[PDB]
Amino acid sequence: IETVPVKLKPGMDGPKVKQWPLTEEKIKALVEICTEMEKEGKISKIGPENPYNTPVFAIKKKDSTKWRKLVDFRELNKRTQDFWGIPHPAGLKKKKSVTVLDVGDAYFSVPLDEDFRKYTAFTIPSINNETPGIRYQYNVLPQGWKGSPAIFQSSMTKILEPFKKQNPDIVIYQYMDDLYVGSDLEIGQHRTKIEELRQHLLRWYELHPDKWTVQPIVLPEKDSWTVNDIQKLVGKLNWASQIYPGIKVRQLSKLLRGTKALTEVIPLTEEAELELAENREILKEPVHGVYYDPSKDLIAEIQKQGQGQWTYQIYQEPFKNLKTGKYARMRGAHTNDVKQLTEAVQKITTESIVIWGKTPKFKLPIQKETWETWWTEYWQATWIPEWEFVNTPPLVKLWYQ
Amino acid sequence: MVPISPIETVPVKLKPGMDGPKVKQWPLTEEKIKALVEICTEMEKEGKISKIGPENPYNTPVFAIWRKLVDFRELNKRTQDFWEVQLGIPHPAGLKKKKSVTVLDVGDAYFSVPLDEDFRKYTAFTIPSINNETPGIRYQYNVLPQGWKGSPAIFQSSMTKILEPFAAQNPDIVICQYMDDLYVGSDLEIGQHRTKIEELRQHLLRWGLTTPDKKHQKEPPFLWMGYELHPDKWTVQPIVLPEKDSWTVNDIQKLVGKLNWASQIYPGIKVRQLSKLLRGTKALTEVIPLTEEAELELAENREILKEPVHGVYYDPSKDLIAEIQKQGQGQWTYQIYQEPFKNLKTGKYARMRGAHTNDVKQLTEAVQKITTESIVIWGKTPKFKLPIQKETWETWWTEYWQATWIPEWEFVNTPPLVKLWYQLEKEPIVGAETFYVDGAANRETKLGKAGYVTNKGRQKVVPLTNTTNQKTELQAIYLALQDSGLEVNIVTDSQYALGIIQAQPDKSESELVNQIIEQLIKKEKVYLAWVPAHKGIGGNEQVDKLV
Ligand SMILES: COC(=O)Cc1cc(Oc2ccccc2OCCn2ccc(=O)[nH]c2=O)c(C)c2cc(C#N)ccc12
Repeated sequence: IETVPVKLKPGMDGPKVKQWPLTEEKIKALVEICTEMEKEGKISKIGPENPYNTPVFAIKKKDSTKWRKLVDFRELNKRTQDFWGIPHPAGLKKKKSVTVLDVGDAYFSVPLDEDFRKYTAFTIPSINNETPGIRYQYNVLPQGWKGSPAIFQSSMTKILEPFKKQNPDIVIYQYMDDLYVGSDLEIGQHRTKIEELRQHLLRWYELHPDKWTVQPIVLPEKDSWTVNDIQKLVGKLNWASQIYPGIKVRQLSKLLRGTKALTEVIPLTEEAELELAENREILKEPVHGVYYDPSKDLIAEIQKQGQGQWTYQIYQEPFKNLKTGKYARMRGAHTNDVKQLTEAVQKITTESIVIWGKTPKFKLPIQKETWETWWTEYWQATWIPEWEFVNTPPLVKLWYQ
Repeated sequence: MVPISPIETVPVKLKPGMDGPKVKQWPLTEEKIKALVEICTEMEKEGKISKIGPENPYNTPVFAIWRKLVDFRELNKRTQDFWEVQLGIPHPAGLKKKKSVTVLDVGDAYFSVPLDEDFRKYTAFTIPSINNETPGIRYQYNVLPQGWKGSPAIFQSSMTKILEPFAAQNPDIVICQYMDDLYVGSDLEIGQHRTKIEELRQHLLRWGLTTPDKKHQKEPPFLWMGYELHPDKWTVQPIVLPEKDSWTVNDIQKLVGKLNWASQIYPGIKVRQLSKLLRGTKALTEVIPLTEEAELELAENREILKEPVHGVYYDPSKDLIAEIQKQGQGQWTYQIYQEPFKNLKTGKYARMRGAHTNDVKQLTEAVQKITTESIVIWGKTPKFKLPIQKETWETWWTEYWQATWIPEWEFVNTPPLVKLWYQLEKEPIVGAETFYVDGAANRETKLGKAGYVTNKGRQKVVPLTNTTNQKTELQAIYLALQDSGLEVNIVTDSQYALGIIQAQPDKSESELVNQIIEQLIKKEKVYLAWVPAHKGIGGNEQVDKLV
């Protein structure tokens, strides 16, 4: 009910990001939504004296046919002054189950600083640039802006105070427009508790991190090895020697002495079996000197394995994986690689939000034009991470398979 | 007097930290001074400008060419940034046919919209005195000056705010704004249409805006931004390829301008060679002799541009189709239509700058471009007709290491077809010879060796001059492909070669890679295995090629 002064970083102007083209149905949905919001004072039309712009598009979240308005506040977020912080709940990832709630509506009841509103300007585009685009700016806290959870933090604390005092065993976290609630109850008791918290928030996504673990490097167990089998084993071991110090491959390479056919079976000498066993024992241990640095960026690499299978690694230093995983879920994307990749990016970003409380920078195995043409068609989250595009096929694809 | 409704002013500031312009007035002839005094006198009598005292410290130079020409370049440098709404003109192919279309040009466009009073002091300009024996006559603008940075944007936004209720209460007509002209279109009867045009002229007159009292001097066909707009069709303004004894750089850039512009409706326009002659020239007067490829391409262009071709307007009730054809050398051409032989528009796509490529990637990129253009123009993705079998695309995207996707499409058998030229095996081949390859080179003398040793005792080492490590690894694989049967396993330690071949190109810059591709196409089964170098892997003989 009282506006808090908000400014930008020193020496940085407002965001001036080009609005990309939208389909007719998305434009109509944004016109209807923005008309309804304008009738409610959440946004207001602006004149040509506002040179700033932030992209806007429309999505349809899970289990809903109603269109939702999504604003790509990435530039405004990186240009907005740093708000200060709450230490990340290191026990949120430890809890057995976590449920994600959309608390974006609660942001619209708090007015936005008057002098900052011109920086939230967005444009509903028109087909074929026939008529001018409909320009709006926000009067309240917008969804997607990083200052909205920072300003609403006090109000959220006051609303969640009785529930947190009532259940000290329930962990509550907040990131952007999302509220992550972790506990160890039963799925039914968890759903009833979530309905309790949602009506508690009213009068004012099953996720199980315990069923997630870090993945080790595994080697084949064979009774008969071919030349090709041993060659691949030596390649994977030489790759793993960049991560684990004690990996030794000379006794296995000793078997490849001589030009033999790739399909020829080779028996393992005793020294080779001993070497392979030592390498297994070394791989069973965790990585030496792997820590998290909050001042550094998180990097996520994704490899396409085929048959709807995808592998990923979150790290900060090369060969120092903080997390590794294998997303193979099939949900109406069997014939679309881009939809699979987008759901993978969303899931990995959610895991990163749970573990560290921030999103990683992705390295996507896709061409820039394809991804930038189709990724908004399958996006269902309220945040957007940063990404880059790898155009050279990495050799380490099958070593994560 | 009927009360004219006021137009809300747009608050305007200068850039942060900057001040208004202060430029010295130029000395003018007595004739020019008299002319400017008369013009400014009439304008003051109309209310566009006003006399100001000596307190105003800002000044902008003025000229007479009589007509007054105020040079606002300094104030434009010092004026804030505006939201320019004119970025990318509407494409004629996106318009929808209307039974009646009327044009209304607004007289005194900028000189009818008021300027922010707190900003008028920055528009000050002085008229010099005769012999400069008196202080010059000082004026400031009360309306949007023609040539000022914020005149088009403020004019457009004010006109939009005025036209909003009329467009709301008249959904059966469409209105379009462009500079000082409005285009209204409707499917009503000509009487009802002219009636609603009269209502629009009245509604604009309620704000003090004058429309053509005469019949509008613009009638079909309309010549607009290089386009011809007709009642039932559209095209480009006539494209004439001239006959030249010798072609210079400016003639070739004119030719590629006319061809690039004409390619959006004339199908099959190619510009690869004519624009290839401009590679790294940077000299406007340099005469470049035309290659025979460019002359034959120009002959095909003259054959396509022989007789006029037109495009139709958009019908939202019919499906939107886009058909693609390969033209060779990285050139692609596409037609977008809704009925056969009646194109909405056409275009082309040239491959990006790359060292390796294949046809499936280029076709994908072209599909993405066409998709973006269609969403811009029509607001929807068209259904595609592509020269590629369904099974080819399925093998490609299922085996490609990258994620890739094409929207809804169907196969059209219009050669040349896009195909996969080779597929590498997933597992080693039983009964096929195993070639262990390697290559090495000396960094100083540029001398190297490339060769292989096989499980059957076959060997080869070839010496090479003026080579590198990468060249000798590729050359080693090439030798293994040369001297092996229809099925072959190949073992290499070159991460470079594996990085090239796993990208699956069918055409490359390096003639060595192209030869490798030509060898792969002839094979039945090829399995390419990689091992680490210098790890004592027998068979992989690094010392055999370092002698
Ligand atoms: C922003 O406006 C545009 O760019 C589109 C635009 C639309 C326009 O006309 C229209 C106005 C409103 C709705 C549809 C319109 O064109 C439909 C297709 N068409 C076109 C011409 C014709 O006879 N008969 C037709 O059925 C006109 C007459 C324009 C005239 C000029 C000129 N000089 C420039 C642009 C124009």
